[PDB]
Amino acid sequence: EVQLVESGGGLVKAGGSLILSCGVSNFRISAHTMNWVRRVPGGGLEWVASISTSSTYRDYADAVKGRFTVSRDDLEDFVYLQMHKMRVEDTAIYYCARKGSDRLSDNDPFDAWGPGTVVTVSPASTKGPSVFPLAPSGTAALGCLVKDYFPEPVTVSWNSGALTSGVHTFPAVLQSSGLYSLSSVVTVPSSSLGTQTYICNVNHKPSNTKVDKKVEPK
Amino acid sequence: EVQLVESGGGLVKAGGSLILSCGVSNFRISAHTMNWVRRVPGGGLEWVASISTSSTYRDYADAVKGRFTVSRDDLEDFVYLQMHKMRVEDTAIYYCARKGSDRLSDNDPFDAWGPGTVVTVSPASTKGPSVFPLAPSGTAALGCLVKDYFPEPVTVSWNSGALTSGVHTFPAVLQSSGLYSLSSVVTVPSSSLGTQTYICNVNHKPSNTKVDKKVEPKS
Amino acid sequence: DVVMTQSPSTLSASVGDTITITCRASQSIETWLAWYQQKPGKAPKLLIYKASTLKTGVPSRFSGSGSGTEFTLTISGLQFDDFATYHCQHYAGYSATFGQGTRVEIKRTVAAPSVFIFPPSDEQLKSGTASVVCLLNNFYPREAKVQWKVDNALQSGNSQESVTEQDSKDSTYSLSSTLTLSKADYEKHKVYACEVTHQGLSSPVTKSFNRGE
Amino acid sequence: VVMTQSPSTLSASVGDTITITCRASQSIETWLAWYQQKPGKAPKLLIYKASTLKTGVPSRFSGSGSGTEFTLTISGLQFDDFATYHCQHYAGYSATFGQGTRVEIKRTVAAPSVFIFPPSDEQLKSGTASVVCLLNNFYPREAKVQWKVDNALQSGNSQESVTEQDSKDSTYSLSSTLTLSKADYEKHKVYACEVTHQGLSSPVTKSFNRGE
Repeated sequence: EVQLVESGGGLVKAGGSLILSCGVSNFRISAHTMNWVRRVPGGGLEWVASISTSSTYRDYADAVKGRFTVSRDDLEDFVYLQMHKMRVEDTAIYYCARKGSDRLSDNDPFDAWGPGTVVTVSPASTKGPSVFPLAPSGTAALGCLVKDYFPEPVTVSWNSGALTSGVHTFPAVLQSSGLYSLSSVVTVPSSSLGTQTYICNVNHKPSNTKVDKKVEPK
Repeated sequence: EVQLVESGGGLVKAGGSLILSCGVSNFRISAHTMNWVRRVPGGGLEWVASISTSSTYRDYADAVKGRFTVSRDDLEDFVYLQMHKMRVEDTAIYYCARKGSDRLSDNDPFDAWGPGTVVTVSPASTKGPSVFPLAPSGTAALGCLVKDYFPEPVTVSWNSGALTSGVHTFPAVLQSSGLYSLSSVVTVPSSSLGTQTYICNVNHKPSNTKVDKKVEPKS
Repeated sequence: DVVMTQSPSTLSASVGDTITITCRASQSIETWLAWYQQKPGKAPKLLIYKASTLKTGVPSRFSGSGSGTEFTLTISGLQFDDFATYHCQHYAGYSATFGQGTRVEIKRTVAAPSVFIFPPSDEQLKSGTASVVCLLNNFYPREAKVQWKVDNALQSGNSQESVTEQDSKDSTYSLSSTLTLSKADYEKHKVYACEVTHQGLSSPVTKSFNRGE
Repeated sequence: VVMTQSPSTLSASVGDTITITCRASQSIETWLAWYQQKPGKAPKLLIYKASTLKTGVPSRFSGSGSGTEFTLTISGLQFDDFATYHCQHYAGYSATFGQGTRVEIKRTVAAPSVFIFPPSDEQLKSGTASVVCLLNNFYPREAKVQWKVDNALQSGNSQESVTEQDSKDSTYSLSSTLTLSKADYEKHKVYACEVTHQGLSSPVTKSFNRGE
């Protein structure tokens, strides 16, 4: 009837951070060494970390040394695993597992396991934006919609920096898809829509992306 | 300079769980009450939780009591906030803040703050699947592609359960978008593709969605 | 139990002014009150604690007073760097309660928004998504309401808004509202409209287009 | 310390007595444990300190060995015993596992029946193209599926899913789905999946031309 339950699993992008927790049922963790283990795709198990009683020792596998941190909370019976600078090979099912008391044995197996939580690290840490026109139709307004990019920021200029009066570039918004979106607009003389060409120059440094988009009447 | 830094923010769906942590630079947390505060849309600040020294008491705002947990790790100087059964109104910038500690004052303000981490709770806790046909083109194969649903599971039957021989419904796969997808296939006599109609019945209980899709040869 | 209310919610002023913001508590809190400054995207900074004690390093033009249930922050000689949000906070042994915040902005004349609507581009539509954009340009003050109507049906849950900071030249704001639909949902309707209300407008302003322009 | 399990996959029948071997690259005395794991479930400890049976574990499981050589023995395989088994060397500060041994139900070799499905026009119109390749009723489970688009090998844009052993005929089935945007889909003509399996004398290719 001894139970463990992990929480905090989800999708992360390469280089990101994620924190897992583990709660327990029908025992107190204080007398037990607590551990994190992962099953990778392919079926093999991999020991990740251990923390002894009273946190006298914290031990990590080499592949996570310096990136992961384990903590314990004996008063409310919780274990934590911080994962930073995550890599694709961190993708796995993560379980928390209890060992016997390290005050009573120098070598114990993992005798109770939680059901696991899935952690997926996507290989793409960056994604370039799609640029669409906001076409005009005394004073007219036009612009560029910069959609579906990661991470921040994106810089927008107009006519290679020659046009700056009346330009508004809005703060990015985070969409439910996990990607960012913004708009940049400019107001211009309505008579100039035939003579002047208007080009928005979008730069996304994290993905080394540069897009020039011509905004004309349709 | 005394510094705090939050980690663990990101995107979660309503009802899900997310855990934040806070590390520090140039001081030890053990002598300080530590706090979590959030800035909501509209610009106001909102106290979330506090944990006293030696964890003698853990205090929570009413809107989060029973859903959030705060923990401290004085030996390596970390603070944690577990958030469960999260709601849209949990969307905010979350900061960890130190309460002052003086041998000269028993009650101090929040004198050091982290830069904050963004937490976004999307409104949709469930999403129904889109169902597309896999057209059959001695023994032929046909099926249904059940794409873009959340969460698990989806049930698939064929011809309201009358057809079960040779049916394989595959384990769901998690796509890079965060949504699940699967396929269900069946092999049938090739001569029956003209006479018999084949219908896949897809049930997604979490969103109360039911779809019946007819699978015919294409031309 | 303690509720804190700041007055006013928004304060318009000019450089050089002396301004006051008050914080009122629903019950006596002695002098356990602090004031914080916060600029967009940054962490709060403590200015004043125990109602009147100035934190070391904070300029002398900031001062605080009051007790019991009534407290006052005073800025004597407003400078540009001082335009920001200010928060009052009652702090106790285990918990803390804040005010709703007071945004201090640069004073100018009221300006109604200029409204524009943008249909989705054919490229994005072909890719399978339709973003319809509504722009409210150069308005003051910042509070405005935007609603979407599709074939005269009021929309909810499918739009997102973004707002700029005060313009460096004319001190106005601008706001964008983006309505996102699938290509099929987009193409099963004709009239797309954005409706705007602002204190500078006597009646709501609607801008619309018909799909297929 | 490196742990090596033999074999990687063990095909057996109900009632058999089977052995799985675990070798340590250096002596680990008797600090060795065995675990059972079924798909989608948590591992269960069976045996620790090489030979001590955990309370509640059926007596048909036994373990032996020392130094660098260890053996798990199941005497009287039952259906419930078909699963993956892991050996683990455990110390105070570090631990390491073998690669795992999957125990499956033995049957004759069966080559897959291969089918390819182009995306439906509805999904294509919505802006995405899912191309599906099906491998039906094969044994053993090891198979390789590759995607070729205009004879160019694809990578990173497909996902696979595999069933458990069928209760009736003990075979497997596998699906591979290649996902592209509508724009990427429509700039190519020939879409093919190539399948390699022990039951096939040569790789099998199923293909179609986009739009026909």
